[PDB]
Amino acid sequence: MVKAGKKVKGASKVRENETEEEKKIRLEMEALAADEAERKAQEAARVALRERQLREQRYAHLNGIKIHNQWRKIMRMAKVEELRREIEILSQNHEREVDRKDAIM
Amino acid sequence: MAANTEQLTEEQIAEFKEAFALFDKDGDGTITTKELGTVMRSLGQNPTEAELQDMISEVDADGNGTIDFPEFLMLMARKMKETDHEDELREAFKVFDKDGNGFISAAELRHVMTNLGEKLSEEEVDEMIREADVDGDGQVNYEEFVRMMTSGATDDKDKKGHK
Amino acid sequence: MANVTYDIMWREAMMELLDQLEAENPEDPALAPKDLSEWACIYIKYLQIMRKLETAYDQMVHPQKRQDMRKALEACIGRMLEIRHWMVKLNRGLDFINLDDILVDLKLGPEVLEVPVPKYFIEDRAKELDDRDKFLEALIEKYNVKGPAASPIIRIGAPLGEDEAILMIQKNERGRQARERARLAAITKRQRQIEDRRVRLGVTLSHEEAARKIQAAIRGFLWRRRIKKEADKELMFIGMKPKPRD
Amino acid sequence: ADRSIESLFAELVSNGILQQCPHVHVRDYLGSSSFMAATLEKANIIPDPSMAQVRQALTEYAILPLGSQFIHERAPHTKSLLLYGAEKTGKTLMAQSIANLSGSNFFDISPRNTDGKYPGKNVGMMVHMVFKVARTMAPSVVYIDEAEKVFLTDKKKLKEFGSQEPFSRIKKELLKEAKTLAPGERVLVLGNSREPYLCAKKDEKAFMGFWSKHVFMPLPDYASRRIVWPGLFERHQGRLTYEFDLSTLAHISDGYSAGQLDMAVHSLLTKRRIERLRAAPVDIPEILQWLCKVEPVSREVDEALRKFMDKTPAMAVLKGGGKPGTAGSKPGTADKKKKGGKKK
Amino acid sequence: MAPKKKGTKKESKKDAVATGDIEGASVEELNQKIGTLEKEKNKEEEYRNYMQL
Amino acid sequence: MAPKKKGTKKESKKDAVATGDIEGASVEELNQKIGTLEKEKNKEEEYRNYMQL
Amino acid sequence: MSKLNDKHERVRARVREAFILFEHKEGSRLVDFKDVPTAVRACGVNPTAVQMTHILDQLAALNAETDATGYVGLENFELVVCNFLIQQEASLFRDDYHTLLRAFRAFDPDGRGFIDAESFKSLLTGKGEALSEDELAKMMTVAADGEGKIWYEDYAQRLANDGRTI
Repeated sequence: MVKAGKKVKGASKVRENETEEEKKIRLEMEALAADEAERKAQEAARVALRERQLREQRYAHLNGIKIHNQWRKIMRMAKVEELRREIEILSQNHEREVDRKDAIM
Repeated sequence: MAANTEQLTEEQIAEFKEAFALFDKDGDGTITTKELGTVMRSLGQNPTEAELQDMISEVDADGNGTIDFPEFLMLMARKMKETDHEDELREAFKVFDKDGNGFISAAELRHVMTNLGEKLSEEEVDEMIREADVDGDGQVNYEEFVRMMTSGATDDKDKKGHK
Repeated sequence: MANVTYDIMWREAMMELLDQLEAENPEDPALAPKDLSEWACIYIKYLQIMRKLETAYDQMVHPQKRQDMRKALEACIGRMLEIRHWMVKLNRGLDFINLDDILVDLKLGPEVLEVPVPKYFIEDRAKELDDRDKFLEALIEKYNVKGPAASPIIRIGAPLGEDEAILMIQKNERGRQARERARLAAITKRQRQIEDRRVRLGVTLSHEEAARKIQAAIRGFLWRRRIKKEADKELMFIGMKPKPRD
Repeated sequence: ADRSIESLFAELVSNGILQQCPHVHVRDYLGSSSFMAATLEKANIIPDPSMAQVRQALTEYAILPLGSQFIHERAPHTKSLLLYGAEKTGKTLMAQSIANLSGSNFFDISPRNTDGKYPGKNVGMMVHMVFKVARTMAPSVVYIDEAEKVFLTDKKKLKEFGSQEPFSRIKKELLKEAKTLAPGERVLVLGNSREPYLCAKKDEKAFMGFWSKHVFMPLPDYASRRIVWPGLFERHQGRLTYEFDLSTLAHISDGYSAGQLDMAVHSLLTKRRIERLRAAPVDIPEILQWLCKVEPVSREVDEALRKFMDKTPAMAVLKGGGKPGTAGSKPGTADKKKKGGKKK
Repeated sequence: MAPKKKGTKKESKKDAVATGDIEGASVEELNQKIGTLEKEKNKEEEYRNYMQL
Repeated sequence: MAPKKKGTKKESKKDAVATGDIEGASVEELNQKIGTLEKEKNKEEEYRNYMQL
Repeated sequence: MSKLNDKHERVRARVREAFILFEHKEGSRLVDFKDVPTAVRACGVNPTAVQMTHILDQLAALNAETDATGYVGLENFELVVCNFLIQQEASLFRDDYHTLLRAFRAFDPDGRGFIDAESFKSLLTGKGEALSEDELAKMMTVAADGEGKIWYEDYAQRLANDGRTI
């Protein structure tokens, strides 16, 4: 497995004596290798993204279920409180209505 | 008890807790035996009335009408071992599929639900026909009916992963 | 709102500008704003002043009232620009200044930091900008010039050859059909196994038992739908789901 | 003086320098405010400024002064706003939005735009074109793309651009005509930079000294990504349902830029896909299929951007590596003292 | 009813186990230490994702 | 938004160490994996605290 | 080493399940030679026709040492298919939706987004190795709509994500 990322110092001299037919063959071989690496990188990125999805989703579903339960209870008892506010508001509303209807009488 | 509950995964425990707390509106940690069957069905199970009454007698021995979360969990551990499979449901449908053509008439299936077995109410059958005969052609494809009743019940994440 | 109420809020803007001036130069020099905390509170005050003056100058139907408002709005905006530049100078040159702590302390949101765009920068020049855009488009069509590039797209690559595409579609479809055959065979094998188990146990699925199982499944499905709908209603009631807007 | 201003306008439109401004808004650049930027300065960490702060600063610097003639005469006169950042971070979107909101003429003197146009000595001519037209019909903005290449004087990198005329051809005339502007003229110069650190040594000074305000516009954070994703889908006319796993999508898309995700979403959302969005909302694996063919921004580019930020004068003074660069510091005094001490 | 912070004052002490040098120690203990670090990182990721949701 | 520590240039190639074949890896390799796991755990903890505040 | 070992183990389990699915009789550990082509493709890979012929020839050669003609043994099938999967030849690995969409665009130069089912039938049956009419009807039952148009995008996505576990 030769590391293509490290440019070998001296490879430019070899290209000076390369014939046109050999240059085309080398260019075709390099293009095929580059496309193979790109597709492998594309496959690796898709696999890594999917795995990073699943590991994140593995925590996500259970944690979200717990969160849904806990704040469901919390803002259930919160919604309990606002009923008393409705009761009081309607109490003064009906008192004011009774007072004003009496004035119209 | 602990041996039965050890078969439960933490995700299953959380799902059962959510289903219990949905009808545990007062937050006391118990649900009524009448809402007990509703909580049974919220998890994908399909208990009959006779089975519900039998398990109410089994667990709700004190007769207070309420069954708490640990008893809920042991009941789950007992009954998920015998969850009805889609193959069994399709085998049930092919009994009424007289012609074996893959579809059962809407009126015939309505009569089956309103006359044979645990009688379904007329409004329940109306909803059944509306959600099965989506195109309104008067024919119910029981295979797709089995598929969509099983959908939303048995771990749709598993179906997502099995692609 | 009511037009008299809008005039009232313009008056309130005037008193707020006066109070901001007085706070900048109070009778006691020790009470003058010295640190970034006081100066940033003053800056937020001018921000809201210019916000509501801008809204008023937009919405009043009175010509002379708006004409008077124009100078006030322009002066307040320019003053706030001066304050912004000066605070950036005193913030060791950082053009971006963080006010989340001050906003929380003063009980205001980060949306206050969003300086609004005045509408009169464009509305007052509606016909003139219309003519300018007409001239732009006339020159564009005369000279046949291409506009800005569209949103980029993943360059998937050139289509493959006809024969190669046919070949790979053939293998792909054969694989898909093989998978479908395997799934159908698995389903059939499960059915055969269950029926053979029933035959060995001597339990034949009667019409009554089939109806019981089917009705249990139907009850489960309908109850799941009703439970989901009632849970949705509880979500939107106790504050977990947005109610469908009418 | 013998050429009509309308003829200059027509020629500028014809040459692709003066173009119609698209109708976009600064709020199209989505994001969430930094909820502990101040806490990060408290903990002695210089945070990447929130995009909300970026919009606020850009508005106050450019849009509010340029909008009103009366304001621009007296407000702190800011002539140059520096927008440097990674690729597909929204520099072009912000420039177009600011230009449209200000209702200003748009003169594109980017080297790529001007390549092949007015070659040779006419590079000096285009500058007078644009400056006279801008002065006559203010408000007006002159836009430069890849401003790190205008001030470059290295021949190798200039030729590596593959340009028939070097990008530095507009440098001298740009510098000369820039000093002729005055407050109240409502003429602005805006540049967008992808690798502002490219200018080195002699070019670095001429680069940094020309822009007055240095705007650092970073990548969106987690909440900002959670805002950008549905916004990008809506921009490409797609929609994600309420049960979409937006949190996991944002976490796995950490490191992606707004424009890059916009390109990915454009690729993912086809007309048939939009038509079947009601039948099938977009799923995260469907997103990842396209995203695999998408390369994120390398850490080296972001680190180089951070080094250029640190080299920008404000936090350059912060980090104790340089004295405050006052404009009154005459160059040569530091060199003379060092060079005069070894001749005795 | 978010869980009270009377777990952190103990987990901070519990997470400070053996921050010393690993030079010259055995491959086996290296493997167990790698496993413990993997468990700690997984737990941190789990809690982070939990409270992030 | 975890703080971008200056020095993470060498962690990019260390975070890609496979979790497999822990047995058979040399003492130096196991030390490197230990360091990688510690750094990843620290990053996750900082990220968690960022969401906390 | 451990990752190679459990990769081999999962490959072996997949191949064993595939063989058991097409087992002729429960516990007989035999699969018919005519059912071998489907079982080979059931392992999540789609080798070419030449590769399938090579696999069939190899299985016949291995079975020649046994007296079970027309049926393939579990051990031999496992060995062959697990060898092919373990060496991870690029021909076995499935293509992505990107390449599928690339190739499907060849027959629609106009970019209408759809391909004529009748013309695609003739192209498939006359180009490459001849496709059969039964599978042709099966595939146009899925890809061809009521208008005879093959919107190639969704079919490419299906051919990408049909059993593709990641």
